[PDB]
Amino acid sequence: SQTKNPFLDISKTSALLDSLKSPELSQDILSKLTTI
Amino acid sequence: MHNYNVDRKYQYNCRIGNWSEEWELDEYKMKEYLKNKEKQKLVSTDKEDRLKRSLGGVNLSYANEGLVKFGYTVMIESDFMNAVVASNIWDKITGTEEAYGVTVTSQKEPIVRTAFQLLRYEQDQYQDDVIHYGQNFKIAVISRLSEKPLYLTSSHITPQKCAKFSRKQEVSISTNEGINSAWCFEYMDPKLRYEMKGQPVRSGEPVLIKHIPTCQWLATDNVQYNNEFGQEFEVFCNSYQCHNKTQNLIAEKVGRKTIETPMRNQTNQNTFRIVTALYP
Amino acid sequence: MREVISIHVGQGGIQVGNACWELFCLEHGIQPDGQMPSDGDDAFNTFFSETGAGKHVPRAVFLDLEPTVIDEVRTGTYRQLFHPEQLISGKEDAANNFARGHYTIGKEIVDLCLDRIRKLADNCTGLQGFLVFNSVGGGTGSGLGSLLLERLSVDYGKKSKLGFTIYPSPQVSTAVVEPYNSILSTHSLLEHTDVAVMLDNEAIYDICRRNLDIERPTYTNLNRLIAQVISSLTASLRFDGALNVDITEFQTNLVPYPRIHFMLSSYAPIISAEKAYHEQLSVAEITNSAFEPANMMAKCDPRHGKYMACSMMYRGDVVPKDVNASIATIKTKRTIQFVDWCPTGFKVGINYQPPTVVPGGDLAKVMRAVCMISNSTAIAEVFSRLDHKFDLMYAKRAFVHWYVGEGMEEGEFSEAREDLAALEKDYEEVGIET
Amino acid sequence: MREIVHIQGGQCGNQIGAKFWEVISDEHGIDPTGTYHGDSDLQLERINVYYNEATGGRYVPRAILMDLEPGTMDSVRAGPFGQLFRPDNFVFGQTGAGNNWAKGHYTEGAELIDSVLDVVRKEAEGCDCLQGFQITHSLGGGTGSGMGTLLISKVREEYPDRIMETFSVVPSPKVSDTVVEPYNATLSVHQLVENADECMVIDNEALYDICFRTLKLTTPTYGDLNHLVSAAMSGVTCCLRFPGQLNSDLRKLAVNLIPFPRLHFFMIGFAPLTSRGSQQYRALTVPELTQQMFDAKNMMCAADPRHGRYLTASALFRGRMSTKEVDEQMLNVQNKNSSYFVEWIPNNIKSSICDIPPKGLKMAVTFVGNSTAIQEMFKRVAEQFTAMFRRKAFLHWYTGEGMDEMEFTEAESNMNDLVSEYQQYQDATA
Amino acid sequence: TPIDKEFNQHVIFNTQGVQQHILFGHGVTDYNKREYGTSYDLSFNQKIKPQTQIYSK
Amino acid sequence: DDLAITKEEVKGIVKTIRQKLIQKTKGANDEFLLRKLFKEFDISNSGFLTLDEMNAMLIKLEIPIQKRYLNAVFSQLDRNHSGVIEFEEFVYYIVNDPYP
Ligand SMILES: Nc1nc2c(ncn2[C@@H]2O[C@H](COP(=O)(O)OP(=O)(O)OP(=O)(O)O)[C@@H](O)[C@H]2O)c(=O)[nH]1
Ligand SMILES: Nc1nc2c(ncn2[C@@H]2O[C@H](COP(=O)(O)OP(=O)(O)O)[C@@H](O)[C@H]2O)c(=O)[nH]1
Ligand SMILES: [Mg+2]
Repeated sequence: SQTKNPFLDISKTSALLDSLKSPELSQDILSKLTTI
Repeated sequence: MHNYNVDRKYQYNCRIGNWSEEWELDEYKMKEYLKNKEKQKLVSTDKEDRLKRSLGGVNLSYANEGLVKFGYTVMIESDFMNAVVASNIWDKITGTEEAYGVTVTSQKEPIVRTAFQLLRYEQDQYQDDVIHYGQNFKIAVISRLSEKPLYLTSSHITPQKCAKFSRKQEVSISTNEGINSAWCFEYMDPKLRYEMKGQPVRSGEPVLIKHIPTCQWLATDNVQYNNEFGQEFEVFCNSYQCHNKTQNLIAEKVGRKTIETPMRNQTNQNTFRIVTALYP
Repeated sequence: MREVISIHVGQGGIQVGNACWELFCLEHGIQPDGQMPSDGDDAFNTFFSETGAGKHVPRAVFLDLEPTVIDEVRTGTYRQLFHPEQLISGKEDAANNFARGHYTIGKEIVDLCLDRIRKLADNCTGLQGFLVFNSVGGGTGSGLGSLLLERLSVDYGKKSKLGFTIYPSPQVSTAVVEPYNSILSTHSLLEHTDVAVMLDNEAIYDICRRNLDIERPTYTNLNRLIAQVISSLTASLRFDGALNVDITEFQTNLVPYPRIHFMLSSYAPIISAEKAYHEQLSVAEITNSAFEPANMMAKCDPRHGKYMACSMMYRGDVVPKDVNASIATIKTKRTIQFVDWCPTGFKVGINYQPPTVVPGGDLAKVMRAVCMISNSTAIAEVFSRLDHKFDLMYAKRAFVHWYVGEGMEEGEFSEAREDLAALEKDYEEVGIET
Repeated sequence: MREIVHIQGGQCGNQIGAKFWEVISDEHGIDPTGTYHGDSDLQLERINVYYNEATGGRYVPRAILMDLEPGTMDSVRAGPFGQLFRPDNFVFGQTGAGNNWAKGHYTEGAELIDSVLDVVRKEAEGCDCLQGFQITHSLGGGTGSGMGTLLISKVREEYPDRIMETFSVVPSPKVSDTVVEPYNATLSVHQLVENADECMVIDNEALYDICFRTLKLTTPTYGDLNHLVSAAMSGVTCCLRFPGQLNSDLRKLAVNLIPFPRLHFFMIGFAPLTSRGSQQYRALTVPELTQQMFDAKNMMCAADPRHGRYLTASALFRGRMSTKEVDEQMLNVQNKNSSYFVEWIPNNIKSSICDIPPKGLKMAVTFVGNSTAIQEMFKRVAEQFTAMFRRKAFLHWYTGEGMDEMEFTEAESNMNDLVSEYQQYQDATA
Repeated sequence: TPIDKEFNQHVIFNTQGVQQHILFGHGVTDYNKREYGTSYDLSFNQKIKPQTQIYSK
Repeated sequence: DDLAITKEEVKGIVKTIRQKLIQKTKGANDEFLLRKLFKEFDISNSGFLTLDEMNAMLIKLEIPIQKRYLNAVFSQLDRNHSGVIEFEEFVYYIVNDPYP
C-alpha cells in the first residue's frame, strides 16, 4: 500500500499530461495553405 | 443418477458401479501386452534365453596320457576355492573397450560358458605340440559363447582402474589383441620352480598362473559377487606371497643364492588344477 | 541491367521470402539445385547473379536472432539454394521487445548485417532499390528492420526504399504487445522509407475464403499470395512490354506529399480452378473486381473517403484500348470518388508475360490479371484503431517497465503517441475541397 | 543453444522430477541405457535443450538433487531411468529437514549450500548461452521451501540476466497433510515475489479432482498425478525445442504473461485430457480443444477461475493445424467472455504454432494465465496464518533455531498487501 | 507366501500398480505412430496441396 | 605392379583424414559426427560396413582416399578380413587410440 499510491500517482500525473500533448501535437500540414 | 466411489467396493466382475470404467483399463493391459508381445521385448523372454545358450551343451575333449595339449577344450578349476571359472557376455564392465566380467562357480556340471581354448599364442622353437613351461599361450573362449573371439586380459594397478570388490588388478574378458593375452604355467612346488623350465605339463597336476606383462598370479579368494547366474565369487590377479621376508640382499653379495630360485612361499589360495573330461 | 537486393527481417519475413523464392525461381527455369536445365532470356540478373558456372545465387539477405526460422531453411531441400553465410543467424530472439530488438541486443549484430549488404551492392551498378518486409506487431522484425531503416538512409543517402509491412490484424490478433511495437515502428519507420503497403492477415483470410472457399487456410497460402503480388510490381522490370514501369517511377506517381507514403494494394482475380470454367475472365470484368472493398487485400473500406492515387499494372494478353474503356467505366460509378485536387492518378502499364503458377498452388491458370495500388485517405481509421488501444493499456502503465529496463527512454513513449496523432490529421486536411 | 537447467530438491521436488525426465526421454527418444533410439529427423538437432553430450556412450541429463536426508534420494536411484543422472551431481545431508523452515534455510543449509552452489555454478558455466532456470520444490515441505528458496535467492543475485520460472506446489485448506503447512509456506512466499520472474502454482486437491472427474479413475496412484504434470510442464517449452510456425520462448511468455512487475503468479491447465472412457468415441478437433481448455475444473489450481477476471493467457498449440480456427476460436471465446476478461489491456490471449505432436496425440494444448482468482488461495492460507500465530502455536520452535518473531511480523504483512494489491486491480476501471 | 516372481511382473501390470504405463494417461486402435511434420519440411518441398494438410486421416 | 603401399604413408593418410574431422564443430562433439552420420544410412542396423559406404562415408566428410590406398587402410584396420568392420571398434581406432 505504501508503494501503491506513489507508483499510481506519478503515472496519472504524466498520463494526464500525455493526453494533453496529443491535441497539442496537431499540425495539419498547411491546413488552409492548399487553397491559400 | 448413478453414484460412484460408493465406499466399500467389489471386484470388477460384479457390475455394482464403475465396473465398466475399470474394465477397459483392466482389459487394456493385454492389448498393450499384445503389442509389446508383438515385438520381442519382454523381460521373461529375455531372462530365460540367457540361461539356454549359456547352459548349451558342452563336451570337454579327452586327455591322452595326461598330456594336455593346445586345442583340447579344457576347464579351469579353483583347487582351493572348489569352483570352476565361468564367463558372462551380458553384463558389461565399466570399460570403454569391450571387455566382460568373469565369475567362479561352485557347480561343476559342464557348461559351454565354462569352457575355453588354449591356442598357441606365438610361433616358437617348440614346434612339437606338447605345451612346455614358460611357452606363451592364451586363454580363448569357446566360439559358442560370443560371435567375436574373446580373450581374457588384465591391466596394471591404477587408482582409477581397480577391482570392484577385491580392490586388486582386475581380469578382463575383452577383444584386445596385444601383449595382454599371454600366460605361462609354473610348478606348484616352490623348490622345483627352476628345473621345470621346458618340462612337460601333466593334466591333473596343480597349476598356478602369472601374468607375463605384469607378473601377478591369477587366483581366487572368499569374496562374494552378484550377477544374474545366482551368486558367485570374483576373479582377479595378485600375489598372495607369504608375508614373511627373506634377506635376499645378503644372498647375492655373499652369492649363496640367486634371484631366479624363489625364496618366498606361495600359499594355496592361488592353487589351480587343470582337469580334463571324465571319459574319452 | 537492373538488380534489386531483397531484405527480410524476422521469422515472418523469412517465411514470406521463402515462399516467394520458389515462385521466383520457377518463373525463370532455375532448378532448386542451382543449375538451370539446358534449353529476354537467361537474363536472370534481375533477381539472381551469375558467376558463369551455372549457379544462380539470389540477392537476398536473411537475418534473425531466433535460430528456429532459418534452421529449417538450412535443413530444407534448397539447402544449396542460398549463399551459406548470407543468412546471419542470431542466438537469442528479441522476445517481442522493441527495445531489446532495438537497444540492447540489436547493436552487436547490426554491424554484421550492414557489412553483408555493403558487400552485396558492390557487384550491382544499377540497383533499382531495396525490398524490406517486417512485422510491425512483431518484435524481432520491428527493431532489426527498424535499425537497418535508419542506417541505410545514412549508408547510402538518397537511395530509395520500398517497404512491404504487415500491420497487426484489425480484430483478431496473436500478440498483445503489438500496440507498443507497432507505434514505435510506425513512429520510426515513417521517416526512413519512401512508401508503405498494407498487409493485414484477415484480408488475405477472407480473400482466400470467399475465393478459394478454403475454410482452413494457413500462412503458406498467405505467403504464396504475397509473392504473387511481389512478382507483379517487378514484372515489367524483367519482361518486355510496350508500357513498362520501374521502381524509380514511384515517388513521382504515388506520392502527393512526401510524408504520405502509405499505400494499400490489392490483387485479383483469385479463383479456384473448379470455378474458372464458367468464367470468361475478360480484362474489362476483372477491372471492376479490383475496386470494391471485399477484394481489397487490407481490412479497409475505401468508401469512407476519397481517392488520392491509384496505380494499375497489367500483364497478360490485354489490349490498351480496353484499359481506357474499362477504366472509363470506373469513372462513371459514383461509389468511388477521388479528392477535389487529383484529376489524373491512373498509372497503367502493359506486360505481355502471364503469371506463372508453381506446382501445388491454389490459384488456377488464367490469362489476365491486374495489381491495384491506390493512394486514398482511407488509411485514416487504421492508425486511429491502434490509437485507441495504445492509450487504453498505457494510461495504467501496464507492461511499462519491461521496456524501460532495456534502456528505452520513458519520454520516448510520449513522442510516439505524438506522431500518430500528427499522421492521422495529415490525411484529414487533404480531404476538404478548395 | 539457449538451454535451461534443472535443480530439483526436497521430497516433493525430486519426486516430480523423476517423472519429467521419463516424459522428456520418451518424447525425445532416449532409452534407459542413455542411447538414442528416436525416429524423426528433427529429434537429433536440439537434444541440447534438455540433454548434454558426453562420450559416445550416453547423453548426461544436467540434473542436481538437493535434500537434507538420504532416504528420499535412495528411492530415485532405484526408480526406472535412474541410471541417467550422473553421480557427481549427488549432494545429500544427514540431518533431515523435519519440516522446519528455519532449519532448512539458516542453520544447516548454510554449510551444505556452499557445495550445491559450487556444483550449480560449474553446471551453470558449462552452457554457451543459458536460457533460464526452473526449480521444482514444495513450499510446505521443510527441506524445500527453506533450502530450496535460498538456492533461488543466490541465483538471482549472481545472474540477474537470465529469467526464472517456478513450479511450486502449495497446500490447500480442504486437504491437510502437515501440521506446519501454514507457517513454513508463509515464510516461503515472501522470497519469491521479490525474486521470482515466473510463478505457476499447482494444487494437490485439483490433481486428484481432475482425475476422478475427467479421467474418472477409481484409484489413481502418485504416478498419475506426477505423470500428467511432467508432460504438461514440458508443454511450455515445445516451441523452444523443435521447429514451429510461431516460435515462442518463455521470455516471450514473461513479457506476454506478466501485467505488472509483482504479478508473476501463474496457474495452468492441460488439454485435451481424455479419460479411458471414450478415447475412440471422441474426435479431437480445435472446437473441442478450446471448449475444454477454459473448463474451470481442468486447471491445476484450486482457485475458482470464474470468481475474478482474466488478465493474460497463452497456450503453445501443438501439432499441425490451420491458423484460422486458432484466431477464430479464441476470438470466438474471448468476446463471449465479456464479464471475465479485463478491458484496459485488450487482446489478452496469445497463440503459438510448434508442429511437433506429443506421442499418441494429434492435438495438444498447454495453458498458462494470470488470473485474479489466485488470491483466493492466499485468503485461505493467510486466514489460517493469523489464527495459528496469535497464540504463538509452535512458534517457539520456529524461533529457537536462531530467528526471532520480527520477520514473522514482516512476512505476514507481505501476504495481506500482496493479496490486496491484486484485488484493487480487480475493480480497476479506465 | 510362495509369491512366484513371474506373477510380480504379471500382477503389477494388471492390478493397479503404483506407476503409469508409458504416457498412456494421455492416450488419444493401435497408437505409437510418432508423428512429426512442419510447413517447409513437407509443404514447399513435397508440393503437398495446402488443403491436403490437416486432414486428420 | 606400379608400387606397394608403404606403412609410413599409411601413418600419414590415417593421420591426414584424422586431423580433417577435428575441423568440425566443437571438441566435445566429433564422435557423434561419426556415430550420427552412420545412423542416417543403415537399413540392417547390425553394424557391418562395406567398401562402398566407406569410400562414400569418406566422401561425405571430405575424405578423398585413393582406391589402392583405399584398400590398404581397410585391411590394416581389420584382422578378420571377412569384408566387415565393427563401427564401435572402427570409431575406437580413429579417436580412442593412445598409440600411433
Ligand atoms: N499473415 C501472416 N502473418 C505472419 C506470418 N508469420 C508471422 N506473422 C506475423 O507475426 C506476428 C506474431 O509475432 P511475430 O511476427 O512472430 O514476432 P516477430 O515479428 O518475429 O518479432 P519478435 O518478437 O522480435 O520475434 C503475427 O501478428 C503475424 O502478423 C505469416 O506467415 N502470415
Ligand atoms: N501431488 C503430490 N504431492 C506430494 C507428493 N509428495 C509429497 N507431496 C506433498 O508434499 C507435502 C509434504 O511434503 P514434505 O514431506 O514436507 O516434502 P519434503 O520437505 O521434501 O520432505 C504433502 O502435503 C503432500 O501433499 C507427490 O508425489 N504428489
Ligand atoms: Mg522472432
